[PDB]
Amino acid sequence: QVQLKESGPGLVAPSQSLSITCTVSGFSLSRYSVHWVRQPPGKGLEWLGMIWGGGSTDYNSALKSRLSISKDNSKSQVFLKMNSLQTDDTAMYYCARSGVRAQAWFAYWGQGTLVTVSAASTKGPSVFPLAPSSKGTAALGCLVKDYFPEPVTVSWNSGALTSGVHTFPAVLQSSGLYSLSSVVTVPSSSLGTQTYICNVNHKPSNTKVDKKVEPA
Amino acid sequence: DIVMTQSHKFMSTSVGDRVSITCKASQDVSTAVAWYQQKPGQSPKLLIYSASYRYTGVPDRFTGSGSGTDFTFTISSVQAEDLAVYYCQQHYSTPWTFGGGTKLELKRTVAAPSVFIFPPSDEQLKSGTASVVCLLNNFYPREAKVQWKVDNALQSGNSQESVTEQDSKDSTYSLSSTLTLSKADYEKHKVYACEVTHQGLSSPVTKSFNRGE
Repeated sequence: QVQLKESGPGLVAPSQSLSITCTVSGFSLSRYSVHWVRQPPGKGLEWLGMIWGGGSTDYNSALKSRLSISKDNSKSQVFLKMNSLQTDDTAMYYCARSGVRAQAWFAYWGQGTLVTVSAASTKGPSVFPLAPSSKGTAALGCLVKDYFPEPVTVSWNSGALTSGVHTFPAVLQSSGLYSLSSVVTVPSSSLGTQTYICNVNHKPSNTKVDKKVEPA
Repeated sequence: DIVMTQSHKFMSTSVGDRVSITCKASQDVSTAVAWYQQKPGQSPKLLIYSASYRYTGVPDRFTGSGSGTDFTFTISSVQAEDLAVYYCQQHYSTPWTFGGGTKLELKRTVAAPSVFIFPPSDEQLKSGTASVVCLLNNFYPREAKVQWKVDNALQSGNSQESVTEQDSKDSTYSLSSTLTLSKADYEKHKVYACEVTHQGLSSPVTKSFNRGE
């Protein structure tokens, strides 16, 4: 199956460069174009550039030659390089494969990688339990606090538990660090018996934390 | 460059309704227009290309029409899982450009929240800070007022909240509010209450705990 996956740095300091790897599978890069498109948080989409099956590139002029793209067909990797990053370059970056009928529409996308342009330091999360009340549907969760930059992900019981999960948008606190909660409602009856573990990943800091959540 | 304009950032509809979203190009782009669906937390998904062709695997309820400058994407019977931001894009000439998106939002019947309050963990208290969290779970409409009280006194300025997108099955929102205090302040007070006002509640609901009890 056609798949693309980006790997990016999380944080870039202002004026420095961004490198993102798009690893693909399911198709040959010698035969399809791959494009880069980005989306600032909460905003719309901006096409950045493409590299043709054959190696040629074309770039959006708005990027003022700061952006280049290269690839390694043999290892199924496409690489975005953009110099001189500033605030407007904070965004989720996607690589995408275009259709063949080439059509510049984008039939397959990677999950994207968020790049935050900031002079601050990466900081991993503390993960605290939201323990289900002893006082029948019960709620429990994990509070994921004090990390930077975004994002984190949270799954429960390694993905086994998905139903009734709600992971909220993070909020940036005055300290410049983010805080997020993830909760789930479950039957009271499972609490003595069911084990509930929130699995937290913060890729910018290469940090993973599991947290067993229990009645106190 | 060509500008693609969607006239509305938001479109209200209800499950089973037909809804149409318009996108207008600033230059004649023949039929070279694609439409994407971007669900919360996911990348855009291609639905339509060359104005009216469905992509492989795309449900029949999604169609597109138009040619020249005026394009329309239509969902003939809105499903609950169709909550998303829809974007048009021209694939007529470089640079490829997208419309600014239209978020569909689903009207449904009133649902009161189920409210839960959580004390800070003793783990966190070691750290010098206390976060108290109140969860409003699966309610509709969006509008809700969460008031924190600590020993019966109304708080202000020391909470933040966030709200999920409409749920893909039941169309509800959920909301988290977090009250943040220093450990010494948290230890000095006794009663922590989250008071919730919502159209679905005949009067406000309060969930509370007593520190240490």
